[PDB]
Amino acid sequence: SGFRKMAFPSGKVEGCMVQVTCGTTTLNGLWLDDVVYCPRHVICTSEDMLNPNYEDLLIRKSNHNFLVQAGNVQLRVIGHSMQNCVLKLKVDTANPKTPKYKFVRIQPGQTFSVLACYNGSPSGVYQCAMRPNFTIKGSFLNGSCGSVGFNIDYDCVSFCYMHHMELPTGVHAGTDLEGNFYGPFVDRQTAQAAGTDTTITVNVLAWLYAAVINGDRWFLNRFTTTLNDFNLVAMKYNYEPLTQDHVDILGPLSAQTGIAVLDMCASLKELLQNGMNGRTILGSALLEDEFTPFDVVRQCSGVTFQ
Amino acid sequence: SGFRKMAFPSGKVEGCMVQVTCGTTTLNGLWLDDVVYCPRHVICTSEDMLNPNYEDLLIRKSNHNFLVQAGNVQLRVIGHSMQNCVLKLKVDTANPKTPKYKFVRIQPGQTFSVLACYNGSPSGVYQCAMRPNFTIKGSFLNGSCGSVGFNIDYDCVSFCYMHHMELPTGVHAGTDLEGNFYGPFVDRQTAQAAGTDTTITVNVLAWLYAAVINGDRWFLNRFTTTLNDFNLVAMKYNYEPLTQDHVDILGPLSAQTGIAVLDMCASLKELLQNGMNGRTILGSALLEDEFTPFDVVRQCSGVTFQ
Ligand SMILES: *C(=N)[C@@H](NC(=O)[C@@H]1[C@@H]2[C@H](CN1C(=O)[C@@H](NC(=O)C(F)(F)F)C(C)(C)C)C2(C)C)c1cncc2cccc(F)c12
Ligand SMILES: *C(=N)[C@@H](NC(=O)[C@@H]1[C@@H]2[C@H](CN1C(=O)[C@@H](NC(=O)C(F)(F)F)C(C)(C)C)C2(C)C)c1cncc2cccc(F)c12
Repeated sequence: SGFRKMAFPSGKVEGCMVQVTCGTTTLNGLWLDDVVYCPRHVICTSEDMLNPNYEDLLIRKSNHNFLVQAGNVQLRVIGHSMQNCVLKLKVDTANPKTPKYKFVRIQPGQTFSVLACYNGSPSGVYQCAMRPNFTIKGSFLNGSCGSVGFNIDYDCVSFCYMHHMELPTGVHAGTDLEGNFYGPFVDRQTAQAAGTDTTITVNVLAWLYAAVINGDRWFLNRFTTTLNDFNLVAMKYNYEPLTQDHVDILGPLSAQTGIAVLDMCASLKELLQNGMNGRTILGSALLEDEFTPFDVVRQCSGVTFQ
Repeated sequence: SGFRKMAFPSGKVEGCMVQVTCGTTTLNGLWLDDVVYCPRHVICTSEDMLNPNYEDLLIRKSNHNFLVQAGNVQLRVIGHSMQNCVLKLKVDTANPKTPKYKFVRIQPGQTFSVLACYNGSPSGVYQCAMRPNFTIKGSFLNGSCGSVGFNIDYDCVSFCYMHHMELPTGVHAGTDLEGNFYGPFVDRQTAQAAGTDTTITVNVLAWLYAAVINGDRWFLNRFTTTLNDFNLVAMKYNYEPLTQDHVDILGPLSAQTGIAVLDMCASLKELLQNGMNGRTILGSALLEDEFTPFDVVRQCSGVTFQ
């Protein structure tokens, strides 16, 4: 038992991180087979970064303008192209550590692991959720651009995020690995800002089930509620609506604990209306919404990855 | 910016995990050079686990009683011995993925990364602290014994923990890699229980500095206090004493933020006496004590590891 913010083992991704330099800018790239993926804003100067025409900027670049460092070994760049907001740098060596992989795009409310990197060197791993407003609450400093987010399905790495920028509130924005931004953000210096967020209701319910599995039961009650009446309370507290599909997804956790989904909804309603009155749930005095039902089953049942 | 519970990249440790089977028991081992380390209780039967004499139990074992699985490859065991509460299984192949490593023992209040494993296969990575009562609040299921905790110093893995058991409150106990238990726990089924814990004061102060660095300032005040008068309040709230050495260790964070250590102590006193009044700090409604000053500097300044 116990319940932790748990990331996937990062080894398979560590073997893919490289350093990409163009001009005076250094950031991280992802080396898979003979291609290195990195944010296209690597080619921008400080004054380019204001209002850039990336097609113009890239046509003025040459293969030799891109220095790629794979540990302490040069990679020779033999081609370059732009795909949406990422650059694809063709190199003359296929990464011998290429894992099996997929490029997937995730949904708000889904989670993933982030391998924070600097100068092509991994520094730490942590778990994030894609917020409903398409930002992530990451931990990123200067030089972290090009770090990637991913999930692992058994032996296959599903890359879902590459880091591009920090918004003024300290949250983070980036793209999928096809270079398409999550949310209404652009790789150019505007006054862009996150905009309103909501709490991920189905995840809060999953985490309440995790708590019951780990012996926290004080918030339970004999009460129940209807889905419609629950959603009336959810909207009032900036929670997003609970669908019948969410209820179905919570089925296994409901069966394991013997607590019907709509009963756990009744418990959530009371927590929203009354607060916690000095008590905690799984070491938190807040309702936690960055664990999916899958994350809870993974950790309160025990699947590995090879 | 941002602040996350961040673990070290796990790749170097993933390459060392193997599966160890003896009789009907399967657990994890750590393969370094030509030795595999695992909990000695692997050799116990269910009824052995009650009150065992490990010297007797081990003399009745043979090399061939130990099956070691390195992925999908047999390792032949060519010797076995006991060192305190761990077994050392000599094998006929040195692990080609052995990183540079050290066996270190950590202090209560220090942090480390845990690579949770099952059947020799890594499943997730997360960050823990050694509690003052020598337990860790981990996330571990059946089969997780032999999973290890570690820190990374630059390119060198300092192994500090191997998992042995879950206590009745759901917290976890284990040994250093010399097989010496952290705390007053034994690898045999008694009624042993965690016993009283305290909050790690210097870590709470470090995390308050992290919050200031990330723009949370509402808890600051013009107030100050003396170390002696602070420690009077700390003891009343089950916080452990703050020493002059802790104050010195917080020096860099104090200089970076311009907030004197004893001023931040005054802020902590008020938070302990008044609570937070509906507000949060770095996404928490509790005072967090599992980040060390080093963890804060690492994440709010940005060191990598190669
Ligand atoms: C990546 N290493 C770095 N981010 C960028 O280089 C990124 C690119 C231009 C500036 N920028 C960026 O994040 C801006 N933010 C904005 O322009 C925004 F508010 F989002 F609109 C700041 C430098 C002011 C943070 C692009 C294309 C926008 C990066 C990544 N992660 C965290 C960082 C923290 C601090 C400084 C950085 F440069 C950071
Ligand atoms: C490791 N895979 C497993 N733990 C053990 O096998 C461990 C060894 C005997 C029983 N045991 C153990 O953790 C007991 N706990 C106790 O005896 C205690 F309360 F600590 F005194 C329980 C099986 C009742 C949990 C030894 C030498 C004590 C293990 C590891 N981590 C989590 C687990 C959760 C559930 C079941 C396990 F077997 C767990």
